[PDB]
Amino acid sequence: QPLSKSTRDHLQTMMESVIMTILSNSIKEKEEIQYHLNFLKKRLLQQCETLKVPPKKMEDLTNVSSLLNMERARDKANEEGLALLQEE
Amino acid sequence: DETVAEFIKRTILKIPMNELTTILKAWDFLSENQLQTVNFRQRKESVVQHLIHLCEEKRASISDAALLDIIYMQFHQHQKVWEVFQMSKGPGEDVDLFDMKQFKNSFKKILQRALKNVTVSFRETEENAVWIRIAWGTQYTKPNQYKPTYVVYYSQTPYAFTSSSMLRRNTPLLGQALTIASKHHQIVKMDLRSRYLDSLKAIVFKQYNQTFETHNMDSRIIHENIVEKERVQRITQETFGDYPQPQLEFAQYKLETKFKSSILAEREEPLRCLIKFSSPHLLEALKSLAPAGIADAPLSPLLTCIPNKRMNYFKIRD
Amino acid sequence: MALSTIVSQRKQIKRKAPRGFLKRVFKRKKPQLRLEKSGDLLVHLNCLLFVHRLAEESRTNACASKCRVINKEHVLAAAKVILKKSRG
Amino acid sequence: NIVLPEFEKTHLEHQQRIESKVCKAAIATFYVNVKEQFIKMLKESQMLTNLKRKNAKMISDIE
Amino acid sequence: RPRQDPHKAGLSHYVKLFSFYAKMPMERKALEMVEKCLDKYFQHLCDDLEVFAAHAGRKTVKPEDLELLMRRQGLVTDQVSLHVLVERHLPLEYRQLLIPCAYSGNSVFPAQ
Repeated sequence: QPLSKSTRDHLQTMMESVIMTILSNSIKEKEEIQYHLNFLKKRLLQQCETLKVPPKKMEDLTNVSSLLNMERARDKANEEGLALLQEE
Repeated sequence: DETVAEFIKRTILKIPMNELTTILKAWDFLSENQLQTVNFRQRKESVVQHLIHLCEEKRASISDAALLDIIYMQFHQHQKVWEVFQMSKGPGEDVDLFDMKQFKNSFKKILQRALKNVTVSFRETEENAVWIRIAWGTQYTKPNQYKPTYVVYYSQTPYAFTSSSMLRRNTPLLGQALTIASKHHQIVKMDLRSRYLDSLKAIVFKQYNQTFETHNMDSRIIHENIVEKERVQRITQETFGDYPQPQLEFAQYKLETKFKSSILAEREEPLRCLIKFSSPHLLEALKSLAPAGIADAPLSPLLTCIPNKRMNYFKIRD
Repeated sequence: MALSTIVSQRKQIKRKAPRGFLKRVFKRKKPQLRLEKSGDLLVHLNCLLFVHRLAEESRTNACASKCRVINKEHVLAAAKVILKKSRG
Repeated sequence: NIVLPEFEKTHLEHQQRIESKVCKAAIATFYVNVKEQFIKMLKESQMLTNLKRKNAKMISDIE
Repeated sequence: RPRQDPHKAGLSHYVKLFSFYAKMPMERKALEMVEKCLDKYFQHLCDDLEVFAAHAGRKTVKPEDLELLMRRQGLVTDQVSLHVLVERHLPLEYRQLLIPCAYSGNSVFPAQ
């Protein structure tokens, strides 16, 4: 089965961001480099759309870090609570 | 904090307009000289808007909000339906010397160790009572201030009255806290529920009867059946007494008796029924049934034994 | 109805503009100028659109705070945004 | 995880076809960058789900 | 025996019109500070009219200066002109003096 629309949304967005970053630091040879990069980007979009993957569920890439941090916080709190209860 | 502001605003919005000043005076968290600055002639909404600003300018915690909730609650105290507990002790145990501070500390610690996050308040009431407000929480949730629990504990006595809102989840824990803090071994729940806490109190302490005997017309109409009327009047007076009846509003009976009347003679199983009585002033409607002619002269003992047995819900078997 | 709170006007007064008032106020502040004969009317139009903006913004603040009566702190907050927007 | 080699094999064909040395360097740079993004997001999501089920089990334990 | 400040007479017109648009009951204390808002707007309005006229090199204030201000205010855009705004918000008697219309032998008033 094909992967979800979110994967291409996120990968597309991050590729425009990284292309912007790499064109920021380059001075000469603009048109050819950007045309080649756009061709590579669109061909990679086609390849990833054609790709097949077993079904799965993925949460958005932007918010993984914060939710992970709160998960560690909950981890520590619940661990210490359980340890105290067991000691009593 | 915004949460305490919202809590105080909601509590004040509950209060009726005419008696808001007495509640504010009893709470007396705000300075007296601040009160006359606010005018109560204007709209209720404007008054609460101003009061929020005054209480926000000063530092307001959650403890004083809980105290305001307790003060508001003990004025109304008919918005909830109450239940009774009874505690028992061992035969050889000596009479204890009650100390308020120790009771507060023990009741604090039991809840603090069993759960993790919990808010409990105290308001030492006159006439030898204690009001407690508890907000329930656990290790992984903050306390819920919307659904508190109130308990009235009479020190030196085996009785405590509790409100049934969310106590179903943590009933054994509160039972243990109460029986440990007051040095009692066992506890049981009396099957007597009502919305009138004072009537419950009068029944439970059995002080509804306070009379002690000490030495210190158109003759053309002829009423037959006069002797029967006088006899039913005498029987009603003997059975229901002469004191003012305590005010209840409900009574429930569960029946599991056999039908005995040709009709279902072969049947050997009980007939399953559940009946309820509801009235604005029960025990006063019941008293008037026999003179009006709707019941026989002596009522069945199940109806005339509410206050003497301190019972409200019954179960009957064959 | 109490003196303190005024109910919403069911019927608007006649749409006639106070032309005389606008001329004097413009006169006292900047005496040296002369205004064209019809310039007073356009100033009146400009004032209508300002008051229309002020009324909309005040209503939103009152509803946001769940208040059925427009209060002074609602309208002063409205004034700060509109006055800066009204200057160009 | 399964489709990771597929993206890797794409890098091989891009490099051979391209000839400009600065372009080759740029391709290498942002390819390393996107590889870092892939690995970080995969690991974070996986450990997030794992610790989520761990939290559910452990709150059941304390209860 | 009434005595009214002529300055308050002018503001009272727009204050009543404010209560019409609000469509909510409004507290008395909100009234007077709206009056405070109005005079501030008029003071800052006149100051802005100085510079636009001064920039053009004429001291007299002409309507196109008022058009330029409202375009910066966002009221006037490409789609919504000055003539459109007059049609929506002003009575007929004010419309004749402002918006020109030809009639009775191609005579146009005001001349444009």
